[PDB]
Formats: sequence, structure tokens, C-alpha cells
Amino acid sequence: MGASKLRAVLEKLKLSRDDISTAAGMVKGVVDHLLLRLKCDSAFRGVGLLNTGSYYEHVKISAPNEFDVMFKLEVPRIQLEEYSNTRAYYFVKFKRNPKENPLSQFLEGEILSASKMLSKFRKIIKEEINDITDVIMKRKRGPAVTLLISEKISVDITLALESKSSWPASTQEGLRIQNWLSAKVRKQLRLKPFYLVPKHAKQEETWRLSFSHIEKEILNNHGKSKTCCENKEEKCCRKDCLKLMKYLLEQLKERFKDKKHLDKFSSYHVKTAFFHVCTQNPQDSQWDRKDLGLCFDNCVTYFLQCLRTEKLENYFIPEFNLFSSNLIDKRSKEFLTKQIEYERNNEFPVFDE
Ligand SMILES: [Zn+2]
Repeated sequence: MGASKLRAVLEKLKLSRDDISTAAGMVKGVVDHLLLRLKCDSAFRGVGLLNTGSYYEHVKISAPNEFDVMFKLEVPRIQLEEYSNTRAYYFVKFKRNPKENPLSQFLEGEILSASKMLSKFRKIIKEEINDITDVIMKRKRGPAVTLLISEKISVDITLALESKSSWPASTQEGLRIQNWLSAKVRKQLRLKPFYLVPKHAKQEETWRLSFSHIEKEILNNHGKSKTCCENKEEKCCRKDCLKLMKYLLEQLKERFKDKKHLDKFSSYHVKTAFFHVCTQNPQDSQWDRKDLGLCFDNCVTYFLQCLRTEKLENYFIPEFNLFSSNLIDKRSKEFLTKQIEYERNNEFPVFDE
């Protein structure tokens, strides 16, 4: 219950709205030009922009000079094959689509090559950018490409495949929103497409499931009550809490920047944990504005338990553990645990620094 202070922090974050908005505009102008270029290419005919991520969830609170952008590509009749026993990684094949389809230039045997596709994606964007100081492309550190706009704004660009078929079985027990949002809503959401982003596992040519569009839909229609946050009597602190969790993690990564201890943690971990706290606390009355202090403390406490037990399930794919030993070592989780505990015990000093 340090609610008075948390409000002041939120109020401070609002002062960044204009810079972030101005920056978003420049990114948009550039990313629109790029989309027009991509659409001229045979391989990327059904390419489109996916308006997802923190900016579109109204939850981007820092870093006017950093954006993530996702392009989507409609890929009909996809066949998936699970990579090993990872529940989130897959190989991509096609259902009787061998020829007359421009995407087949990207095949290696029967599987679609992420590496070939990304290389052509990058090459197209580079060509376009080379045809036009105010926009450059950073060289490879491996998020397909990264741009620098006006020598100032860094934009990470991700290509995603869109599949309109039903979600893979590993999502069967995920998205536990039945008692928060409804069974009805869960049914409707699961009829929507899923996405696949290029992502190495273990190793190569695998793709990882992505649901950034569902995450956006939940965040922008987030109450048990259909009118949550539409009137003064129903202002909940759910987004405030998510904002504070993200800022906490950003501020900590900034503080221990010289250490490598915090490099593996990202806002996705915070966002994932936050959705789990929404599931555990399904009623809007558990997110009363006046209880901002208790609610933020639930979020922090939840996040600490994930660290201590080394378990943070992907919200969509329950068997995919974001905090497994294979992704993040015990020492890093133990370091973050200690810092969060210190921070909580001292009314969050990093919120002023
Ligand atoms: Zn609300």
C-alpha cells in the first residue's frame, strides 16, 4: 500500500506520451512505405501490418526511441510439425501446395525455410532503404531487421506467418480466461488466426507460436464487466499495474545495466505474469483504483514466486516454461528476486531514479 507514490509514478509516465506519439508517427510513415514495397514482391503478396504490441495496447510507457513492428503474411493450408517436445516451436509445411505458389521458392525439401524467407525480407527492405540518411538499416547481430529512423529511433521488425486454421493442440489448456472474460469470449478468440514468428530453438528453420493479437484484444477489453473503464464508477487499475510492472523491470535493467544478470528478462515476462494475475483475480472489484497498492503488490508477489520456483508458463501454451533452466539460469533469477525484494521493502527507490 504505497499507492500515493505509485500514482505519482504513473503521473510522471504520462509526460512521455507526446514524445512516444510523435515517434510512433515517424515509424508509421516509414513502415507504410516498406509495406507498399513488400507488396510489389511476388513472395510477399499477402503481407500486411499487424497493429499489436505495447503501443497499440496503450501500455507503452517509455523509450520513445525504441519500437517493435510486426508484419504478417497470410499462408494458407499450413501443416505443422512440433519440433521435439518444445510445445511452442514448429516446422512449417504445406497441405498439397507444392507449385504455382510464390512461397515455394523458400522451401528446403518439404519444409519452409525461415532463413531463406528472412534473407529475402531483409534484402527487399535493404534495397528499398538503399534507394532512399533519415532511414538506415543496422547490420546483422542475428526480430528480422532493425532500422534507425532519423538517426534516433530504433525499430525492430518481425515477420510473422498467419494461419487461419484452428490453434495447435499445445494451446488446448491455455488462455484460461473462462472465469474472467467468459467461456463465450474464449471460444470467439480461439476462432481467430494464430501467428508464427521465425525463432531458433534448442535448432534452425523452426517457428514459434505468437498471439500478440489476442493479447491486444484482451488488454483493450479487459474487464469482467463489459463497461470496465468506460465510466468513472468502473475505473480499474489493471493497466496501471501492468505499466508499473514494466517500468519496474525497465528501471532495474537500467540500474544493473553493466551486469549481465538482467539481460534475459523482458517485458514479455512481465506481461505474461500479469495475465496470470488477471486469471487469479477475475473480478473487477479485485482491481479497484483505490486498491492500486494492494493490486501492484499482488503482481510483484506473483512475479517473485515465478522467479523463486523457476516457473512462468506462457499464457497460451501452459507446458512452455519461460523461466526454464534452459532459457535463464538460477543465478539470474536469484539476482532479480533479491533486487525486487529490496525494492519492495523500501518503497521502490528505482521509481525515482
Ligand atoms: Zn478496466
